[PDB]
Amino acid sequence: TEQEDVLAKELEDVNKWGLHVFRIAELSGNRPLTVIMHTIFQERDLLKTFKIPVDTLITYLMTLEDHYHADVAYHNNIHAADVVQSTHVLLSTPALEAVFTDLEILAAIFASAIHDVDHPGVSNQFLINTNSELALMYNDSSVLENHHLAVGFKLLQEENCDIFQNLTKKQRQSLRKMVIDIVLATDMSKHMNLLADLKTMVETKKVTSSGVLLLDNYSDRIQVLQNMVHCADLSNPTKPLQLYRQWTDRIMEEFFRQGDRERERGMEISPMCDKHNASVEKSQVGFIDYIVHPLWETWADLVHPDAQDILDTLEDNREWYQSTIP
Ligand SMILES: CCOC(=O)c1c(C)nn(-c2cccc([N+](=O)[O-])c2)c1C
Ligand SMILES: [Mg+2]
Ligand SMILES: [Zn+2]
Repeated sequence: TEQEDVLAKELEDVNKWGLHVFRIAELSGNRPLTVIMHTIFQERDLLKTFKIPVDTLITYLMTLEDHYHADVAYHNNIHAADVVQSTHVLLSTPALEAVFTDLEILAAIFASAIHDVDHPGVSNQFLINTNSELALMYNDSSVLENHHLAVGFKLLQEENCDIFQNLTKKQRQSLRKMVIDIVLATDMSKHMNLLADLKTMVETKKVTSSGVLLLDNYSDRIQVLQNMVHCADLSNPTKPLQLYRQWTDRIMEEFFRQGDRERERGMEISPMCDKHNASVEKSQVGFIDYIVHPLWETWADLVHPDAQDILDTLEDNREWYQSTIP
C-alpha cells in the first residue's frame, strides 16, 4: 500500500531533529504515538532487552494514545509523540554516550509518552481557579502532572497492557520512581528552579577526555533526565520553522479556547489566551527570550558542542518571528 510505504519512509528519520511528525500522524490514521514509540523501541532493542511482548506493547500504546484528547489542539497524541521522539534524539547526544542504562532510557521514553495524557486543554492555574475536582484531588500542586502520571500507570493494568511484566520487582520500582520524578518536573512552575540547578551542574561539570558526562549518583542522573525531557517538552521553537509555526497555531487555538471559558465565567483572561487582544509573534519572541533560549543555552553548555545545530535553529526562528513584528 502507498500510504503504508510513505509512512515507513517518513519513520526512517526517527533519529533526526525535525521528523515530519504531523505527516506521520496523518499517514498512521492518527496513531503517531503508537507508531513512533514502536519504531523507537525496535531501534533501541527495548522489546528484547526487557522481554516486552510485541502485542502487549501495541495494546498499551493504542490504549495510552486513546486517552489523549482528539479535540485538544496542542496537548494531544501528536505532542506526546513529538516529545517522545525528541527525547529519543537527545538520549543519543554524543556527550551522553553510554551514560544512561537501558532502564533509565526506558524510563525517559515512557515518561515522555505519558507526560500529558488525558490533558483537558486548560492550565493548572485555570483548574485551581475554577475549584475543579482535579485541583481538589491534588491540593493545587502539579495538578495536571500528577494526573498524567496516574493515568499512564493505571493503563498498564488493562488487559494485555503491562509492558513491564518481565522486569524484576527492583526494576519496576526504580522505573516507577524515575518516571514520577521526570513527569512532575514538566510542571512549568518548577522551570526556574530546574534551570538554576542545571546551571549549577554545568559549572561543576565533570567529563572524560572525549567530553562525555560523568554522572554517578541518582540526584545528578535524574536531574539530567528531568531537564532532558523538559527540553523536549520545550523543543517546538528549535525545530524547522514549518513545524514550529504549526505548533504555535495549535497552542494559540488551545489557549484561546481557555480564554473563551475564562471570559464567559467573568474570570481574568490568562496571558496569551485573549483572542481579541493577542500579539502572537511578540509572545513567541518573549517565550524564546525568557524561557526557551535560557534553557537550551544551558543544555547546550552541558553537552557542548552537540546541541549547536538545535541552538542555531532556535536563533533562526527567533529572528524570523521578530521580523514579522513591524
Ligand atoms: C509553540 C509555542 O508554544 C508556546 O508558546 C507555549 C507557551 C507560552 N507555553 N507553553 C507550554 C504550556 C504548558 C506546558 C508547557 N510545557 O510544559 O512545556 C509549555 C507552550 C507550548
Ligand atoms: Mg504538561
Ligand atoms: Zn507537554
